[PDB]
Amino acid sequence: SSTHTNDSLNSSNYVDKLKDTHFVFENDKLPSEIPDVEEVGATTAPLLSAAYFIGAKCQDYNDDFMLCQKEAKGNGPIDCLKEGRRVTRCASGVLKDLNTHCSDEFRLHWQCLSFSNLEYKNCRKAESLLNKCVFEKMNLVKKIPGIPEDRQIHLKQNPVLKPVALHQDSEVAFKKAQNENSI
Amino acid sequence: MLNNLFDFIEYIEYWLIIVAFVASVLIVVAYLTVAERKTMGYMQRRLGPNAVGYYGVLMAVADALKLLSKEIVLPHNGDIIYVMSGPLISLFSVLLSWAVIPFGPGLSLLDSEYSIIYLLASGSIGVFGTVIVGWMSNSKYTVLATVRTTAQLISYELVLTTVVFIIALIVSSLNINVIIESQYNIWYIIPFFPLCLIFFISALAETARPPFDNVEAESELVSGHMTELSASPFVIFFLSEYCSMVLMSTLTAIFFFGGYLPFSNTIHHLILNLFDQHSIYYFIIEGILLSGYLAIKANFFMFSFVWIRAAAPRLRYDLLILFCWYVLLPIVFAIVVFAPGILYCFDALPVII
Amino acid sequence: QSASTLTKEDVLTRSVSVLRGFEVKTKDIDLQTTFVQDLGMDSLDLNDALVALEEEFDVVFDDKTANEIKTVGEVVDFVLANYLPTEQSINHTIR
Amino acid sequence: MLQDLFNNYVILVGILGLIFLGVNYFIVESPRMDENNGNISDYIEKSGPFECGFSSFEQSHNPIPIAFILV
Amino acid sequence: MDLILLMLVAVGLNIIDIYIMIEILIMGCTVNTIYSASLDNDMIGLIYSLIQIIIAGVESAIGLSILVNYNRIRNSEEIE
Amino acid sequence: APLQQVGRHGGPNKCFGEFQRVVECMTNAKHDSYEPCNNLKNDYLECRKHKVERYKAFLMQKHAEELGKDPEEIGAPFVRKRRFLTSKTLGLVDGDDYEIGVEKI
Amino acid sequence: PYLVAFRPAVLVFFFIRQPIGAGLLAGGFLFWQADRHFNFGIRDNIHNFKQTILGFPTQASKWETFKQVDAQKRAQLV
Amino acid sequence: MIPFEALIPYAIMFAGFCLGGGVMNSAITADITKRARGPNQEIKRNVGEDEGPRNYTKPRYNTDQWDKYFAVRDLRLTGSLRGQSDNAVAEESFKTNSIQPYSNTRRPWVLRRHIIMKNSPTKWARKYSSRRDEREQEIKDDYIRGMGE
Amino acid sequence: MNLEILDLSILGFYSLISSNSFESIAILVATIMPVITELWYNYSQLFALLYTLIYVGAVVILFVFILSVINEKEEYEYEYSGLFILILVLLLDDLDDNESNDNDYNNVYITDYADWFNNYNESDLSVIGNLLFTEYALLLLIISFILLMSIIGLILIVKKD
Ligand SMILES: CCCCCCCCCCCCCCCCCC(=O)OC[C@H](COP(=O)(O)OCCN)OC(=O)CCCCCCCCCCCCCCCCC
Ligand SMILES: CCCCCCCCCCCCCCCCCC(=O)OC[C@H](COP(=O)(O)OCCN)OC(=O)CCCCCCCCCCCCCCCCC
Repeated sequence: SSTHTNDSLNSSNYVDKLKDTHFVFENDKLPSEIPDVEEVGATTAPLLSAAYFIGAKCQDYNDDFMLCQKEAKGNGPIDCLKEGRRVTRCASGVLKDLNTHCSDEFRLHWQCLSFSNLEYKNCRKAESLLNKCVFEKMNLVKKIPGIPEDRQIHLKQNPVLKPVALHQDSEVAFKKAQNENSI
Repeated sequence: MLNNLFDFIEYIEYWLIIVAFVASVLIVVAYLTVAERKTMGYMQRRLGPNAVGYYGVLMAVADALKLLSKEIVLPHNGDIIYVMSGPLISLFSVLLSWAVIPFGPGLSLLDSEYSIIYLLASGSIGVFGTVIVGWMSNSKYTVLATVRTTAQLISYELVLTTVVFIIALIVSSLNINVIIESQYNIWYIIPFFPLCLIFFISALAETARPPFDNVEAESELVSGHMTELSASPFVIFFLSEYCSMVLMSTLTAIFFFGGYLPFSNTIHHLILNLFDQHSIYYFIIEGILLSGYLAIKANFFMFSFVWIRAAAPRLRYDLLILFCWYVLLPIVFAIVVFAPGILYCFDALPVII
Repeated sequence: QSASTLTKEDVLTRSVSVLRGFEVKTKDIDLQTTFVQDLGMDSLDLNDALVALEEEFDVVFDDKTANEIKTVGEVVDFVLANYLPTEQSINHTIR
Repeated sequence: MLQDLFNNYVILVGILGLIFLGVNYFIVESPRMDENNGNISDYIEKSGPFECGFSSFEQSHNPIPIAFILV
Repeated sequence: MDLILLMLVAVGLNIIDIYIMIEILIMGCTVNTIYSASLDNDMIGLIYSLIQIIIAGVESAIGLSILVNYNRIRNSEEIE
Repeated sequence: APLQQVGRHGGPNKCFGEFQRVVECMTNAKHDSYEPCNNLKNDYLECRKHKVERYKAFLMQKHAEELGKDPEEIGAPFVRKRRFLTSKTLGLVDGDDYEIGVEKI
Repeated sequence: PYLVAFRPAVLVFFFIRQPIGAGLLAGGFLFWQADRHFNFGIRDNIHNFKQTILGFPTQASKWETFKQVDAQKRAQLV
Repeated sequence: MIPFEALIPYAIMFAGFCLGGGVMNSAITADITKRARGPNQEIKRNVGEDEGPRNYTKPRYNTDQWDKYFAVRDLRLTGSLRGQSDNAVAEESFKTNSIQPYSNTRRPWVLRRHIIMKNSPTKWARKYSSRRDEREQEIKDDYIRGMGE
Repeated sequence: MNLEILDLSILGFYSLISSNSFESIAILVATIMPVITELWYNYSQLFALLYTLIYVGAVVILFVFILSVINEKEEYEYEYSGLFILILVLLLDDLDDNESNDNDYNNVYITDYADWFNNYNESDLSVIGNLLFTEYALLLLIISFILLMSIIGLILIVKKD
């Protein structure tokens, strides 16, 4: 979906010229009565790599924030500031743990995603190493709700759709774990 | 210098990419004319051009340069609008259609979820360029070609559009690059062999190529709409017609033969394993392989465009009208119902991922 | 729309003007003026006048009428009875 | 989806078409360098329509019946 | 300049020129509908816009057929 | 009840909530007249066109002109060219003023 | 996006065929671009004149309503 | 008997596709990777001694609205629309560098300047009749008059 | 520099001077092209392509009808006009281009705030098809009913027998 909107960046500068778009900045911070929070610094690739680990670790805070939105009756952005900060800190903690326990496996995964159009199906080898490392060091398991445990696509042995071009770093790391970990 | 040059190149880098892209298409189109004459020659047991450049490699250059050094015939110098409006519209229509042709994953100038619509819409504009030449013209042979040109459009346009929609319906996407990636496990030639034949027939009709060469039948309408054209207007129309031949040959490779996908997955991995992915040399080779896969499939149908010309006589345009409406349209409309019935029956309705 | 707008006086007036562009004997031309006697027209001179009169009124004398016409009044009667406006294109009428 | 690259290509395509006409207009030798038969606007024997050798009736704006009009 | 009915001069003096004028006028309404729907982020208006394009195409076909037969009647002797 | 004001992704758009509250007020039996629902109708029309808010912006701009206030001193900074959303404007620590790449994402 | 590619060709062919007719249109086009780019306000004055003569609410009419309200509200407070 | 002279033009056409594919696959990938290194030209061009092997980012295709939001968010974090960063905490500059596009909502130029398309009973009323604008100005006037109470 | 203004001015100039029917169908093409391009940017790329797909096919059928009707009428009919008066007419029409008289709506810019609640993102065409085939399926079926009437209608009007 590449529909032009007034809420984000459009397709080309000709659209900006026709719309006379002004990219407006604000130099004012949040008022002091709202406690400050540390924003998440992960880009698109690390966030997609850690999406299921944030959900597993921060499920109760994700639900509580979203339940606050529904029960606010239209006043979600203002009322649920407190619940929003809980999610931001919890999500940051997951990324901090990934940089202290599984940095090599974590970086291997989202760099594969940047190499393969950010598609999960093209980085199974790197994801499997990452999933094993996170479970053994954080007790967090990727789970896809609504389907039986053995019918998860990320655990499929012989997928119909496979990446066209292999990721060399993923291939080398996968072989280093096949022979060593599984003697 | 140095610092002011190492960022000037970055400032103009993407213009070099487009210029290289334009040259890549022009080279194929330029040597398609040479390839067609060489291919027909051996099938007709002649040789084809071999005396213009070493083994005939400069034949395309000589034909273009000689025509670019020819007088432009028009009633008045100010009448440059009349004989140039037609060819320019036809040339712009086919060149803009190449923007959505991906030589690799994401390697297309225009990426959009409506690339299929843009492809068909841009091609339909090229028909308007042909009919412009017959602008209350005093040439009787130019007029007769315009009537035939409109008749051919009514034949293939419905058939060609619906066949492309079936492939889009099977993938539930109007993005060309998504259609290419959806053929990783199966090439659509196997499930839709009748559609590939129908698509190729419509491609021949669209480009006014034999056996559907009624617009430019030398034995019927001397030269058709180009009988009054010379020098640059003839070149632009000649360039546009052959640019459509390459484009339709490339489209056939995309819709039914997986586009740029490798013939063998094992061979693709072995070749790329010889190169380091931390160096740019891997991505230079990767682009050569992926486009090489597209080139081999596209060259086969460009060969087939020449092959059918050297093996089949021309069919009358009134017979073509009955051929598409009585035969092709019922078949394609039958398939557009058959395909969803199969997919729904086995719980395999397509989604975009 | 497609109907004659001629009158006997206007047709006679224009018939006289056409015939005065030739080398006729007399410039006094009326309905009873004969081509052969009063105007002194021979075979070819008479046919030149008839074709010239055809050009003015956009009518075509038939063979029998042209080979038997004697007076100017017969020419006037033929023009009134047979003249029709030329059919226009579809755009001229309904637009 | 960014389309700035696409816009540059469309601009080049439009300019490219004018180059073919501009090159042909600036490459051909002048008429005086050729047989010097004058401008094409005066050479009526050349700018006239082609009818395989013999001139015929001029029917540029005559109606053309079409047998596939219903199709 | 619109209140003096300036558009009546921009329309040509042929029957088919009246047809072209109607297509342009209907196309203006569809463009306006797309303009409103896109701002509102309303797909209902885009459904309306698509319907207006399809319906206007049907109108052109019917009008052309009447004009085709009307031109046929005048050139209908076909004695040759 | 037919769906109106559907977003580009199949769900409600920005102004569906205003429209939904108008329908609920008009079809509620407890009301005797449509006067209580008048304020809800204005909000829905304000959601689409923002005519009152644009009018408020017109007054503030006009009021600042008579006071001599410079627009750049009380306004909001903006950039007109997307390629010039440089890292220096974004406030990055090592931010440079070189143009950003917007040709192909 | 087709007009982007077509525009150079039609403009060049316009001047080649009707140089004087194209010059007047191009000159008129550029004059009203200069008026808007240099903030000369020629088109704004015509728009203000049209709204005033046709009974429309004008920029000055809207501002006068605010002044009347501001004067009234200030008097009420004081 | 395979005629190799007939296959020479096909080999050149084969090289024609490879020229486009080789340049596009490599130059576009290199440009994205170069701009993801940092916000300044001294990092994009100069390669540090302690930096590891270069990891390339391939071009992105088949995007949606979420990817447009991500691209702007990545710009405010790295100075590139596809910048790379796995930091747990963002910089202080990320708090106040948000970009909000403000634009006009006027009708297309063809709708208000075409010699034929702009003429309709409702468009004339909008353009020449003050009945709509006079009534709507009441709502704007009611806003200021309802402040003092 | 809004170049759409210049293109429409050129198109408007030829509308007042168009004489034959071929120049009129050329006006139609010179009208759809600015519409498509202005739709391709700004508002809606989807309907810019839809306009090209449908109207270009109608143009060719329109053009082929002209070849069967032209009857020499406008090849010799004279027109008078005058260069000065034509420019004056276009200049006055150029003076007023404000289709609406809500100055606040035309001069004050607005923004929208995007949200992440729509994790399922698809093109507008899919949403149109979702509603057209489910919510407004009656409209789709009636449109097919109208298309059926046109097919029968064309045959009875045109066919001699
Ligand atoms: C920068 C220049 C811009 C120029 C824009 C207009 C271009 C020239 C067109 C001539 C102007 C006529 C149209 C004017 C707008 C339509 C009339 C109208 O709505 O009233 C406006 C005008 C003043 O209105 P006012 O009372 O001051 O304020 C509104 C308060 N509620 O009330 C008026 O008195 C206006 C004059 C209307 C009365 C004379 C016209 C009617 C009588 C002659 C009719 C001739 C045509 C008849 C056609 C009948 C067809 C059914
Ligand atoms: C696209 C690039 C290649 C085409 C470039 C040709 C440029 C010519 C002008 C293009 C149209 C611009 C808008 C004008 C509307 C059509 C008016 C017209 O009939 O064509 C203009 C042409 C000029 O010759 P002229 O003698 O001055 O006019 C006849 C005077 N009795 O008089 C003619 O009848 C000649 C017609 C030749 C065939 C033109 C067919 C229409 C071309 C439309 C394609 C471009 C789309 C419009 C782009 C500009 C939009 C304003």
